[PDB]
Amino acid sequence: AGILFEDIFDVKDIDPEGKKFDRVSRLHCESESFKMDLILDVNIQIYPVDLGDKFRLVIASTLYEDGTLDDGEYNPTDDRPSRADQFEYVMYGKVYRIEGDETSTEAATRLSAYVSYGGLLMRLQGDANNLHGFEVDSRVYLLMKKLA
Amino acid sequence: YMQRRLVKSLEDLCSQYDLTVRSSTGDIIQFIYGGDGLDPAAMEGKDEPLEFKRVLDN
Amino acid sequence: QPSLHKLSIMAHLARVKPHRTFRFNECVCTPYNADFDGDEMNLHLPQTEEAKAEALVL
Amino acid sequence: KRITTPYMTKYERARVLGTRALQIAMCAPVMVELEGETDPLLIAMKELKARKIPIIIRRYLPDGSYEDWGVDELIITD
Amino acid sequence: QGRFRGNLSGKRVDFSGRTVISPDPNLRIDEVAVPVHVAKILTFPEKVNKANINFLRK
Amino acid sequence: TEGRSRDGGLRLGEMERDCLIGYGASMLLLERLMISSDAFEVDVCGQCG
Amino acid sequence: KYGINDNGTTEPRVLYQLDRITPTQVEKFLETCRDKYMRAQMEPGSAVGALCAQSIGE
Ligand SMILES: [Mg+2]
Repeated sequence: AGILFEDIFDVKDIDPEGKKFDRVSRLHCESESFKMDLILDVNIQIYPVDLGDKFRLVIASTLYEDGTLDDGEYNPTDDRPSRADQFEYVMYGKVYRIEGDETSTEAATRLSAYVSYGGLLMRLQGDANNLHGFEVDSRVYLLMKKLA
Repeated sequence: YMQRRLVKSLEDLCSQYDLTVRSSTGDIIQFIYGGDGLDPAAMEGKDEPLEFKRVLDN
Repeated sequence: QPSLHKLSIMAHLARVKPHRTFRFNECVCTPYNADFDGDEMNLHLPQTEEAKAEALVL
Repeated sequence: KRITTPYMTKYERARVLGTRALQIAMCAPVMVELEGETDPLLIAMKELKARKIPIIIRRYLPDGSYEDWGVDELIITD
Repeated sequence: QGRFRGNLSGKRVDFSGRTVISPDPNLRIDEVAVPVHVAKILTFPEKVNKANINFLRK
Repeated sequence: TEGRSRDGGLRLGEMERDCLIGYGASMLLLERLMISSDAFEVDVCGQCG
Repeated sequence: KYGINDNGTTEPRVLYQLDRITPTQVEKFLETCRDKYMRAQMEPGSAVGALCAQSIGE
């Protein structure tokens, strides 16, 4: 298990500043088991997200559950059991800015992790104990599945 | 016409190897070119030779 | 032809092509202030190896 | 000692490549092993990159004193 | 049209051309496409030496 | 000569000379405004001038 | 603000990513600043009066 982070999220607001784009919507989520909030861009043409939906988000450093960290190039054509088979929406981007919050003047532990999926951003913000294993310039697979 | 006058007045000036700017006869105009001795064609910042924050992020 | 700043004259590496117009890349339209509306641009071929080298470097 | 700048300026680079390409356009001996390059300016630039041009730059300070710099001991750059 | 303003300040040169320009992005930014009917007239005197005798024979 | 109908050739004006001064191309400016316009060898006496 | 000891032993090691600067980056930073400052000086011989005239008349 090379999972960095795995939690259940709930959508609080679909489009905060109006529908700026046709295919991409700027989700604003929040979790249950931790006090995480989640800004996310998803492709709503291939995968529609409604207002009160509730999905399980996973961020893993690899797609193979035996722990094989070898990734020279992704092959879409090859078929083998992977981690993506349990999920409905898999992106892939790079962490590029770990940044501490400035809203508190002393004794705070909220960290932000900006992950950019080819331009589709994601702010994963929460307590610093959850985000262990995030580094700058590490390449993560986001995985995502709506729940009933 | 303004540019022709400025060219005929300024064209003799050259930057010597001891970093002074002397006229045609050899009187000193400036002891160092512009105070610092730096080229305006190589300014990465707002009229300053570097912008340190961008270089450190690089 | 109306040569305002010093980038109204630069040196390109020529390549020969069949049709009857000087054809340069459009990213170089900002130095010449060219506009492709029947504008003409002069050509100068230097005749000496020192002139080639000074044109190519400077 | 020599007090001037150790970088080859762009004017020194232009004229050293000019005079060297002019000498290679006449029948001077080429110091590097050329590989079918014909235009003598390319041969002069290949001599400059490999530091073999037999030119000494004499830089004149405006009072009259001068300084001799070999081309092989300047710090060339882009 | 006297000697000074007509002939000393700026004098006419040969080995030159003048054509209408038209865009072409497929070239690099340091290339210009000279037509064939100009490049047959404009010439460069290349001295014969050891490196290019077989090129100049052709 | 002057125009196109005389097969005349272009003009290094008073402004392109300035632009060639601005690059510091000394030998190119020499070649343009002397060698490819009108070259001529005189012999000047050094004593009487 | 985050309570990070400088010994390098605090347990959420992501906290060392916040304002991370290493001695290798300090060496490369200072060499890059010195190289840009040395290449940014006015090279001697530059016709700097003509550059003044054109950069004002343009
Ligand atoms: Mg026009």
